[PDB]
Amino acid sequence: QMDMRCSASVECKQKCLKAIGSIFGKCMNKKCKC
Repeated sequence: QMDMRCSASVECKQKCLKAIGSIFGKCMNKKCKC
């Protein structure tokens, strides 16, 4: 699992943490956004 396809069950943390520094990302851009 975890296949960087907006459903990796984890991008909603790291991507958001790289975005604004949050662990509450939203399924977007093959990952998640804040």
